Amino acid sequence: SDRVAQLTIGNSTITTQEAANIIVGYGEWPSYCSDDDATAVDKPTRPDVSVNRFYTLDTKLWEKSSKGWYWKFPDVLTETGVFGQNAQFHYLYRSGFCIHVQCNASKFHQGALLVAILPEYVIGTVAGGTGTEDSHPPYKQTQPGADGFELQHPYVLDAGIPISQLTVCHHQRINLRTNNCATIIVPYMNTLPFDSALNHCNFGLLVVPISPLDFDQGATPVIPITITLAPMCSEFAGLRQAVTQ
Amino acid sequence: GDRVADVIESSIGDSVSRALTQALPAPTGQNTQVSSHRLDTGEVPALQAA
Repeated sequence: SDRVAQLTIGNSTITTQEAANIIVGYGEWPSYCSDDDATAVDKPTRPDVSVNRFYTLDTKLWEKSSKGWYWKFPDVLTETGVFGQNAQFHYLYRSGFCIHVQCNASKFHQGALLVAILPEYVIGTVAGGTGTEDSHPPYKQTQPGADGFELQHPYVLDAGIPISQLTVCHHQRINLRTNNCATIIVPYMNTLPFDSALNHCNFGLLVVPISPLDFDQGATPVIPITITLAPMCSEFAGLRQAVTQ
Repeated sequence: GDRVADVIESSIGDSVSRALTQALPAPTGQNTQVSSHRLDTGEVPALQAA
């Protein structure tokens, strides 16, 4: 009644038998842009099923020596399917998301992952270590795509802010003795009603082990983490040639 | 008094200013309305005579 879930959107369907629940972000479900909030006058295209569907990015391995990974939205879908063509062919973009993270393990495995949504996850750097260099992150760290990027210092989230207060955003846990899926539903969060998908990323998705993975020699040592995500209430406006960046 | 007809039917002394336009209130910018496709003849609003 609460540990089982089927998520159907589009031509896609996820099953889970070992769920917790669904987190609906900031108590707002995704919606479409009202005529009061809108400023642009062009008619937006609303492709219902060709972009609002579950996309599967890649698979990270939870090892003992893991530190964490982050993915930036909507950068993860700007080279993938029909979404990443409407987003390149258009200038404006608006959508929510349903993120769904998968990690399966046995009943003889232990560990926990914090799966959180951090809006406007701006990436800082070590500043040379001494704090004198005003270094900056390259493009393959702020918009790393579907491959994601490995956190160097996950205590401060590579932004000088503590991981411990990160439950103030959306989150779930994947505790392997309780659940193997983490489902968060995110609305469109920005000061503007639409924005560019290639220049601006609305939020980040952190997957950090707070408790480390452990097992005894003989069990399956490959414990994959798979990110699977669906746009929701997508909208595109301002059509011109396809530019990638 | 006026007797001849050219003087009775005269617009001399019409002090009232005849205005074509009228000032209406515009407290906000004009709203945009919904439009669809047009595939007819005769009605061609893009063509002007400057």
